[PDB]
Amino acid sequence: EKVEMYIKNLQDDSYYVRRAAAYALGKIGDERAVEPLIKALKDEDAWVRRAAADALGQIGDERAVEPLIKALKDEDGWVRQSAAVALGQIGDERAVEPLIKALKDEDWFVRIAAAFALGEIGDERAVEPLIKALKDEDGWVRQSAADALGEIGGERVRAAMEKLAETGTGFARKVAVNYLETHEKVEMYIKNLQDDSMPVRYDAADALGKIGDERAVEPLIKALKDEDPNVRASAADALGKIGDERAVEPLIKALKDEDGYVRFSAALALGKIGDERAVEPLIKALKDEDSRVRWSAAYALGQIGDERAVEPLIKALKDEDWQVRKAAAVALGKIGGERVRAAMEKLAETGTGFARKVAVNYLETHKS
Ligand code: NA
Repeated sequence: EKVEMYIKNLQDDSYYVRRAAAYALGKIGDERAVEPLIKALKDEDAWVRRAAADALGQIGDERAVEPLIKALKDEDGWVRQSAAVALGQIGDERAVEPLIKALKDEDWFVRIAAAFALGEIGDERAVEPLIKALKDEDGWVRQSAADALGEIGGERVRAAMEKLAETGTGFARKVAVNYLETHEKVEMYIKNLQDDSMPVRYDAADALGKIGDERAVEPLIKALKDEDPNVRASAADALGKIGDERAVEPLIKALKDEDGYVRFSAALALGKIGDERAVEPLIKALKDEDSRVRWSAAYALGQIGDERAVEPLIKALKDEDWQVRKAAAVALGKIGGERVRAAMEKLAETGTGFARKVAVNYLETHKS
């Protein structure tokens, strides 16, 4: 109930209250706030745009990727660096080519952020752009590319490190020679899913979801019954990114978890997969104790687009939580069947307040 005022305050006229909202959503915000924070990326105030990219990477939702890639072309350097780090935290391979361009940004601190991000994504296409970045005019940028090639650490880098230590000059030689003096991936994290340490398990589910290989589906389904609820919800989000329809039934069981964030993550993942078998469980999830879970129920029903949720969403237009109603109005707009039209004209004349307000709105938009 702290989140929603920050979400409303993101569109406030004053630039200072926008900053305080984006600032606090970077600390508190969850998946409910990326659609408003994606709009905040278009702000007038560079401080707002910066803190927004800061928050979208901290939330780690894959829908911020195409926005943050255009934020890489922002006029403020400190905004481009916040989008670089944010895309590094999301780990989406679509940022690799534009981050390779940011590896040659006019500002030194953006090149550092671009090198870091490509290191955290671990895509091998950055290996030679990072190798040539070892000759950058700025030593701190050279140092960041050395660390970025270390995080990737394929044999493509051992190849380039050997060629560099045999042939290179200056810092690039110092890096490669030390590389030799001190020294596939999806299979390591699957085994890490069964680790005794909780952060290792969590990191494993975080990693397998960004990688997106469907071999990690069955192991992540088993992680849905993990002892810790952070691993449970992480494997749920990972299964949603993977999109494999094998996790549909075990995710529906996750809709009945003790932890509300696990149910919240299970609902969003079932909307990503889009299987209609989620419609019935998600509909009864609109009546959940947790206002977040009620929100993820409506949003997922909007992603699926099944007309069986029309009237449950009309019901949801009178939720106590503000953005649960906001999500329900969005969901009826996505579905938009002939049933939705008939339901909202009844609501236009018989409704009250917010439900009436959005019923009139829907009829206004869908006219031509
Ligand atoms: Na900031």
